[PDB]
Amino acid sequence: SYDRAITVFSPDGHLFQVEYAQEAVKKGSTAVGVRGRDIVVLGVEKKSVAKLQDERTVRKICALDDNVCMAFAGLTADARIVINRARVECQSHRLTVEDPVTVEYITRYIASLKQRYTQSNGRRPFGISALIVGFDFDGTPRLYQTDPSGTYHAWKANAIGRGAKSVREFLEKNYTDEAIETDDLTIKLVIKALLEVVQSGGKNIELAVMRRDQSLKILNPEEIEKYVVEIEKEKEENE
Amino acid sequence: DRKIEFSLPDLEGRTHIFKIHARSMSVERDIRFELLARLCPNSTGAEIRSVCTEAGMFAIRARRKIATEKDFLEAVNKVIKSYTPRYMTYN
Amino acid sequence: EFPMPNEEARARIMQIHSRKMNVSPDVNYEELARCTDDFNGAQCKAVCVEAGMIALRRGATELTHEDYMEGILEVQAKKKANLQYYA
Amino acid sequence: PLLHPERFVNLGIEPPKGVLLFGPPGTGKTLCARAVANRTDACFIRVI
Amino acid sequence: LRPGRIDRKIEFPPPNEEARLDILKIHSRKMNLTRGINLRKIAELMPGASGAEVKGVCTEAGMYALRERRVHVTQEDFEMAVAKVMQKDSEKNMSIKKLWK
Amino acid sequence: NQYDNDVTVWSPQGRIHQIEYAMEAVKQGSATVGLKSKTHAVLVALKRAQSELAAHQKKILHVDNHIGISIAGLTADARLLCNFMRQECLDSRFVFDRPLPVSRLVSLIGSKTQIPTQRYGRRPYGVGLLIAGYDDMGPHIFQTCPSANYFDCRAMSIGARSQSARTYLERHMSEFMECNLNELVKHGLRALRETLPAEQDLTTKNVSIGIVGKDLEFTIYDDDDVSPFLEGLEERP
Amino acid sequence: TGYDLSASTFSPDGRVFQVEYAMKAVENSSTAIGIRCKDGVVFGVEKLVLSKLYEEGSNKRLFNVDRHVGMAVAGLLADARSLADIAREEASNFRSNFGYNIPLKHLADRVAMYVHAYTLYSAVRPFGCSFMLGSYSVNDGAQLYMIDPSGVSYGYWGCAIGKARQAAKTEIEKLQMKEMTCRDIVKEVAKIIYIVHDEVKDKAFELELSWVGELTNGRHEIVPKDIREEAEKYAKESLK
Amino acid sequence: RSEYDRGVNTFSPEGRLFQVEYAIEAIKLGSTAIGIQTSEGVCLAVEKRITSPLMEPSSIEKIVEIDAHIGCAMSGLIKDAKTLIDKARVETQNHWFTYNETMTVESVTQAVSNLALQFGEEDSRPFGVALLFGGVDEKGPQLFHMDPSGTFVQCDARAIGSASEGAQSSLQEVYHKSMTLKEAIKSSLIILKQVMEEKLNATNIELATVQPGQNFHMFTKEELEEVIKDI
Amino acid sequence: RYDSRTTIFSPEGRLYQVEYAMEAIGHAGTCLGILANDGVLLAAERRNIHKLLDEVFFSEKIYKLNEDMACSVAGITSDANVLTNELRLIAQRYLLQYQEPIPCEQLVTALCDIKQAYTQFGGKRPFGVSLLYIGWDKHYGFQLYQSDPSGNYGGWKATCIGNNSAAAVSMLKQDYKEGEMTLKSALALAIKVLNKTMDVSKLSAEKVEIATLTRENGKTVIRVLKQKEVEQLIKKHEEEEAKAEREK
Amino acid sequence: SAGFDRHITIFSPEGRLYQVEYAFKAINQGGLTSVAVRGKDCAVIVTQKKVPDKLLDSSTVTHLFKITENIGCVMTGMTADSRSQVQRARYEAANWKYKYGYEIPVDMLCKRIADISQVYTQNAEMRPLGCCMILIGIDEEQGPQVYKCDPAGYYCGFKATAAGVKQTESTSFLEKKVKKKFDWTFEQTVETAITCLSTVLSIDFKPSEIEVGVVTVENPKFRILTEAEIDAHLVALAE
Amino acid sequence: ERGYSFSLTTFSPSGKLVQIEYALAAVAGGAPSVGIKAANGVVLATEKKQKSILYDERSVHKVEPITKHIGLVYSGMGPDYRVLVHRARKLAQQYYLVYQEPIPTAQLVQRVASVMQEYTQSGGVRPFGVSLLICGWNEGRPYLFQSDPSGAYFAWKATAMGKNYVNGKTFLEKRYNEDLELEDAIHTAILTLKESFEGQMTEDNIEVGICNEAGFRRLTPTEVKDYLAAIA
Ligand SMILES: Nc1ncnc2c1ncn2[C@@H]1O[C@H](COP(=O)(O)OP(=O)(O)OP(=O)(O)O)[C@@H](O)[C@H]1O
Ligand SMILES: [Mg+2]
Repeated sequence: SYDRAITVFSPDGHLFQVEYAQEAVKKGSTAVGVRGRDIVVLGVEKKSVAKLQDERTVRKICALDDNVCMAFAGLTADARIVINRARVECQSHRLTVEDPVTVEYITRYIASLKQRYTQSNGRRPFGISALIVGFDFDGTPRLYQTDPSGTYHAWKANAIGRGAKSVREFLEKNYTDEAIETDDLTIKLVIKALLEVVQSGGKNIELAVMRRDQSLKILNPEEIEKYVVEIEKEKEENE
Repeated sequence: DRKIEFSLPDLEGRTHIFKIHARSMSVERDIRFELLARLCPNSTGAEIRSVCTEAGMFAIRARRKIATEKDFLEAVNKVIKSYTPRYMTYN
Repeated sequence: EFPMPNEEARARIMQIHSRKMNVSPDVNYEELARCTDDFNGAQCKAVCVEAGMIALRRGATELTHEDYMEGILEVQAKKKANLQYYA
Repeated sequence: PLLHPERFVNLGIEPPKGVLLFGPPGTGKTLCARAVANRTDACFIRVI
Repeated sequence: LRPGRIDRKIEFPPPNEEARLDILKIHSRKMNLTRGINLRKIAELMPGASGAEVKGVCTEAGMYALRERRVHVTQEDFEMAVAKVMQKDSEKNMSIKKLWK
Repeated sequence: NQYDNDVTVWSPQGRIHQIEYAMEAVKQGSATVGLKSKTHAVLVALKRAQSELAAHQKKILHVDNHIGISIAGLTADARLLCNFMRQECLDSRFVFDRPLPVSRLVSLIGSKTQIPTQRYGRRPYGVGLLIAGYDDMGPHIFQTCPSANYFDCRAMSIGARSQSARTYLERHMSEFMECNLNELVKHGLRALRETLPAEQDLTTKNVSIGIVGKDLEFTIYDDDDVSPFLEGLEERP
Repeated sequence: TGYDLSASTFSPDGRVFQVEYAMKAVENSSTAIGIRCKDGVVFGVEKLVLSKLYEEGSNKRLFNVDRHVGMAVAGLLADARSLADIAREEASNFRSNFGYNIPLKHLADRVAMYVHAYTLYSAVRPFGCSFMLGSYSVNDGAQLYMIDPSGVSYGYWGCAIGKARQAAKTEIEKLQMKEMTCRDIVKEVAKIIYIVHDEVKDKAFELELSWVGELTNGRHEIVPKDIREEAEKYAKESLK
Repeated sequence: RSEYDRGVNTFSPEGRLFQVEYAIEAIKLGSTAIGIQTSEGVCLAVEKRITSPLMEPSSIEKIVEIDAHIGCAMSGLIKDAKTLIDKARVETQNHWFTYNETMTVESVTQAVSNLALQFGEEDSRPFGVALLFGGVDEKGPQLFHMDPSGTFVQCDARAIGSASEGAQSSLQEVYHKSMTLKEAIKSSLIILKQVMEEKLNATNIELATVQPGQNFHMFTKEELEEVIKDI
Repeated sequence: RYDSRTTIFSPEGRLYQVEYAMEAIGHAGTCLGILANDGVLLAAERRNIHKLLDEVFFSEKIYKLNEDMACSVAGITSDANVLTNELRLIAQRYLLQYQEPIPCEQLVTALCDIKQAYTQFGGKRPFGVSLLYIGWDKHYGFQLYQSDPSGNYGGWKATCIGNNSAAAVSMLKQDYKEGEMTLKSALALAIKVLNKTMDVSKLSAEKVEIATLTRENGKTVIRVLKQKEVEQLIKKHEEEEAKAEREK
Repeated sequence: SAGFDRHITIFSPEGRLYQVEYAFKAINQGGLTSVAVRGKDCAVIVTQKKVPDKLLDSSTVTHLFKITENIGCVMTGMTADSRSQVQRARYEAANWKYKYGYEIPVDMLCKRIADISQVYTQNAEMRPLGCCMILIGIDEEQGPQVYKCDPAGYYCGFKATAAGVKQTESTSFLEKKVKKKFDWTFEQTVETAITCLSTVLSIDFKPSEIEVGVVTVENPKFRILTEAEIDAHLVALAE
Repeated sequence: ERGYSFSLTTFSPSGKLVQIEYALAAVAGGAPSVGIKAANGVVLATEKKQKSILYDERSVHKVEPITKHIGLVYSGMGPDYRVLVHRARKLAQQYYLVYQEPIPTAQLVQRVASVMQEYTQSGGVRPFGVSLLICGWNEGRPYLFQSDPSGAYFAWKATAMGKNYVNGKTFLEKRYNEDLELEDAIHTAILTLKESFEGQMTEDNIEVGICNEAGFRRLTPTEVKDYLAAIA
């Protein structure tokens, strides 16, 4: 009886509506992000769109600024709003402070907006979790995850959405300094992270690759094919 | 005439119940029963006995004759917690 | 009609059921009656009895008003604690 | 009251004749009743 | 409905045109059909009907002959029975119908 | 029953149960005694410490040079009311250049507290205030219950276990008027000590004293400052 | 049940139950009477002293709305004090915008409309106090209006509000208020207040008087003690 | 109770607000935070409660820099804690701007409690987080604890969090007024290891001290290993 | 239950009011659109075909928004009118600010943002209208855009909304040749689909509206087919069906 | 069916507003009855003046409220709501006079009153005023006019009308009376109103309990008959 | 689904805005009203029956004008019809002020329906328990629309609303021809009301108004009398 209002505390001090908003994130396609020394990658599974529909409008990885990008989970309707407000915020921050927006700052503002939307009745929580990464630290790669609650955290590597637990365990098992020593190895690591929960062929794995002082580079199907071929070569070498 | 309420035990009461139900148990000497009591926030004495029984069962599963504090931690998990993103908001 | 005792009725009932007990002259039965809204005669008798037992628990030879208030609390199974936000 | 009726008759206290042990299940009311029956030294009647 | 209790779920969809013709020929077997009876056209005149409605059509076609005190039924009797049995009830208020564009 | 959820609902008996419940919230606080002589208005409060090595909570607040209160109830409401009275006293000092009379401030508190007891949107101010001060009409001891009804009292006591203090003040009502500062403070301390259980005693760490006098502004005595008043008290029988 | 939870819901038989409940709140309070002289209006309320620690005049129910208007509230004292503040505001606004003392009929109508406005909304509750307004001026004589939580207000030759309303009314009818002056009628008011007092259910009370008439040059003020005491003596002369 | 605990505007028959107490229950779900106030300074020790090795240990904030002379220890909801901590920082900057002086720990704690008081006072819900404000001022090193109701009080050695009760009891047994900073740190770390589910090391706690003269110091990894060596 | 208001989240994390609004869309009349190489079209079914109902607008289901955009409508009539009025307002506002026609997707995004705001803020029910969009723009050309009551849009080549949507969409996916459809073939396919999408036989012209979008000399003329050409398409489909059964 | 009667803005399954009907039933709570009759050149209203107490000031118990010099009213129902409605009516008349010059016609006057009642009954913010308003006034080119207009916001013109507890019986009596065409003279109009109220009430009608107000073409001013004229009308009625 | 039949801002599990159908049911329980569009004009006819002869029939008119060429007839709640006609007049005058041309009937109907929809989107505001039937003569062609509390508007050639509207609709499509004129339309309205009318149709009991090119005007009781005598 304590889960029908956002501003009502349960006897054990639980805001159950916020947790129910969290539950919507787990119903979205997985997004995997891992940062390297000179690379930040955003793995995303595709839902194998209908044969008679265009994928161009089902974009899940979007860039807030010229050098910060985010991948979300949960409902697309809330995610689009969050991304639009984040873009407006980074542009406004550039206007007031000529320095480019920081990935930490944009993460903090996204978390603040989510928190403001889970602070009163008559405002449904944003049921999306965002994986914000970027080289905005001017020489330092950063990765961030915003829970729909309004809390953000810095992760060396993290996963959100359906099957996030398995990918998180995988990454905890093999995210090492040696694994991310080069960009190609980091991209391969993203590929192995996404393969286990997304079993399928090509076009089901979308990777966003951003290099230092560069722009977002959504890998074409040919590139993910060559990387998955490389992974198959590695596993056949292992056997 | 007198209506006595048997509310859920507090931390001292939960520790006392843990000591009561582990007196016959073959436990180690370094078990922090206060920690176990704190890990069961709202749990009855029956749940404490179930935790002790499950700790003994865990230490029986592996061929060990002494139930370590790790077995009690696993039993607390299995009894209270079994029946992370939600806990991410609290810190 | 037998109605729920009012303030005067409750005070009179507590006076009746405390006649056999050694009670301080300082007990304000009018204050007790105010503190026991929606109490029937049986609940007022239980208030007196529980006040007597609370006095006996402390080893007090005579009852006090605070003993009666504590008995009022114990009749409805309520427990009073020092709340951390009530100062 | 059964063991030491003198502590109540001197002060004119009529002890309660009934208890309602209420609480969440498993909190130990039946255990307390069994403990009472273990040292009651009087006639204990459990009603089925 | 779980398997082991209900192993097979057999669905009975409304009869199609050929199924409706089969039901018509089954329930008009004892009826004295005239020479100009084309039961297939009656099947076509009953889209999305049920087996009970197909039988009701035969019953009402016979009842028309009963009304006229004859023991044979014509195609007209079947066509009027198709209309009498398959008469549906609509919204009757264009206000409610126009809530949804 | 079902008339117990809002302040804007009336019980069939003609009572507002939310207001009665707010009036109970005063009893959740510690006992506070306030009494006035001909020339002084002293209030004594008992302080509860949440932990042994935690400072005893502030119970007597400062409002102006001639207004002092003792809070017994919700801390949030107590601090809100204290802030409101401090602002009102500051406004009176700024506009009229004279100390705000205690009666007018207490009437303002009654008017402000009445609104939550009549319209939905906020709970009643669940704090009882023992306002003490000096003005042209002499010392004043006001008690402002959360029902927005305030009482001008010679010697009032509110909070938990305050009936014993009220009884003591009732017994020694006559002597209060013709008493000096020391005797008034001793009477207040005795009334407070009547509230304590047998085991507890009036120590310097849980007693706060606030005095407003003829030529003495409001002064809150805590800790060692209480000792001059505390020594000389007759031991409880 | 069901239709009495809010002040904006009509009962199936068509009665705002919250207003009746607020009335029952007024009936639970002590008796307050006001008698109109041939040449003024006299107020007398039975103010119980709940605890002896009070200050012989604390939380008085006699309020001065204006120089000539007095109010003799009975009921929820916080609501009564708020209504006195509203009446004072209305009188001050009338004086500022029109330049002359507000007529008692107009002031009673406006304060009643303010009261009635609180029985119209679900977000607010009806006032739990009933009060009577009295004033005197040679231009329009003596007037006495009683306003209850409903907001209804007509003039009264003599009215009572509180617990012993009925007994005070039975006794006040046997008084010829049409011709008596405000001197002996004060003694009469004290005597009626003393008649309407349980004295075995109510421990004690402090009688307080008030009046406005020709002898108080058209102004309303506390009845002087040097004649309030004699009114009390006449009340004691009556056995009850 | 179910009809009286659905809002901060409703009073229970006992007079209790059965929504502030739930906020106090919320702070019990956070990791234990321990602060000790000694003459030499104020120390703050907390439990990290790491959930994944991939998360950056510095990402989650339990002890923060309210100001150069005040540090705050967190326990409870992250969002409410962040809001309250930002309010504390803004208010300390405002006091420095207006009065050209560092605010007392009393005054900054009062400022935070002012925001914590507006839980439905018509300009929501109580801030389900307890803050341990520790620092030095003109009165010396001071430690203050704030609860969701906004009730704040000076504490010699307050422990908040999941293990508040046991850590507080052992703190009562182990604390004396003549304690120095080093023994304060050692005793706080011992108590933390007593009430911590996982074995104590340098990655599952963060230690912070504020001493007069020096500024807010948060112990680094090497310093943490140094202090946990003897304990 | 967890459907008292739109702001309520189910324990599984589902906006039950939003799902209710989408499931309610099937009550609306059948609307479909086919994207061809040379243009894009919309097809609608008139549920109300009473002889006492006069047809004055001829565009009850298909609305013109901009000189190069048009939209079909399926859902609540009042919400439909509100959304189309807002669509025209946004279109003219963008035209005033930028002095160029809207790139289709921006206007759809604006509507979807408005709808999402309606399903997010309390005290407002979700817009129970799902509407198809057609248009041409300089960046990607002809596009067919779908909108749901939740504000989730998506690019599509051929869809159907309203009664019996699933069957129409399935047969679209079955017999749509990507990149090999002309406007005439698209019209024939739309008529074939609408024939058995609705239970009414013979596909009466008065019960069906079709509007087509074309790019002629950089003008982007929006044409609503009159009864003559619709009847010609009906007879063409009838003769095609007769030819198909000749094999039987 | 019975669950829809708690909010005024909620429609019954049969399509009814039960709160409005309950407000209509609240009119009878006063226990009074008022009847209005329109003559050829006059409009007469009479109503009960119940004073069940010797200490009431009978001058202040009058239910006849003068909206303006040429517009009068009788208010039946709950007293406070009726007084609020007459204050609103006076304000409306004064505003109309200030804004348009010529005096407000009676029909327009409580048509505005009924519009206020209707906007009250549409938006659930305040309970409808449980009081029936009966208006009179001589209007040029139309002769006498009496309009009854209710909490629902329904206003109409009446040759004769009545509202109160004894409404249906009085209307039936007037139906029996206003069917026989006769000279509707001042004397005859007052007499027929008094007969209506007396017969429906079955009361000898002592002059102290009836209060009458009439506007005439000859004297287009609302005038309240005092004791002498009322007694003269009663004695002329009896003989 | 009785739990979703209360609020106006919630969707039923089936997806029905229940209060709108409830307001429509309130509309259909109103007084009968029929309007027919002829080749040369439009006729609006409603029955106006009082409970007694005690009511002035001419004081309240069910048929009211919006502009010189726009009429209004309703079936449902009169008090809501008054605010609706006031809003329609204001919208028409606003359009006239902006464009200096009498407002088109289609535009007037669309704006009035938008006003009707405005009350069907928030809790605490009740939908208009009245459906309007709007006449008009625009660009040399007759117009007839119906606006519902749902906010939907259509272009009825001829329809009957209110009580026994099914009978009136069944009479229509029988005696209605697309090539009639104003007098035949008036007669058709007279008979359409007749079978939905209880009792004698007096000159005071039925109110009609034509809406031809000369503009909308409410027929005086004399014209209704002679038309009825011709019909009778
Ligand atoms: N306070 C306690 N101390 C020790 N053991 C306890 C306590 N409470 C419960 N237990 C244990 O829990 C077991 C089950 O509890 P018990 O049978 O007394 O339940 P109960 O409170 O009577 O509940 P129920 O409502 O099911 O009757 C006991 O046998 C005992 O071992
Ligand atoms: Mg048991």
